[PDB]
Amino acid sequence: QIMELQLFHKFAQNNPGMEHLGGVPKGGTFVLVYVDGRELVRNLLSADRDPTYQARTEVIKKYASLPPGSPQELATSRELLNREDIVVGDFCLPYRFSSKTPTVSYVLTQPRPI
Amino acid sequence: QIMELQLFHKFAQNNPGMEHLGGVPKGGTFVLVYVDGRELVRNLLSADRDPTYQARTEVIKKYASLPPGSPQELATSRELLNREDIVVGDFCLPYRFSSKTPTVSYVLTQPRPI
Repeated sequence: QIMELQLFHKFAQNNPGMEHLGGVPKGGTFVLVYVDGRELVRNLLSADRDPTYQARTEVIKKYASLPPGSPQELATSRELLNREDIVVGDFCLPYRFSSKTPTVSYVLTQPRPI
Repeated sequence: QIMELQLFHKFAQNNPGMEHLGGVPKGGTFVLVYVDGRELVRNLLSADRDPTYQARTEVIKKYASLPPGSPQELATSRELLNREDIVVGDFCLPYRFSSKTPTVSYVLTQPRPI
């Protein structure tokens, strides 16, 4: 059960109601969604190697400043040669998980026709 | 003797005259020069990993085309994960540093009386 429930995007079939609002409510859960493959990642990252695409940060930084961060995080984030996976999206869901008090399923049968 | 004579760049002490022209004269000798190590290679290849460096290929391809190559060769060259040595320099010499064959020196038989 664990191999399939908590790993596939066919996890919504057990927990329907996922939506994209760009964040998380106070007390909800935040779901990241990714893919795999080296050739696929190399194809998806193609736009971030263009000189005309990269020039954008210098156009922005004339007027507005960006949040700072530790140098090691920024150093790790710039090595694009050996990468196996990439984040594609995120979804919102408005409730936390119990995580205790084990579950016992209760089964009912449907009535017989006449 | 060849453990020392034919390995170190102090091979010039027996064959002086090495020079860098970026090529080889017709009938000369082409000498490659390399350096060993894991840490050296990881440090030296640091520029070929950054995308601002990698953009040069795409931008220059607007106007001129590069020589052809088979896809697997370029796929293998791109890995750079486990490499122990790297070529650093090149030199020329004006003669053959021959090997791999004996000589023949065709001659004729002598006039013995009959």
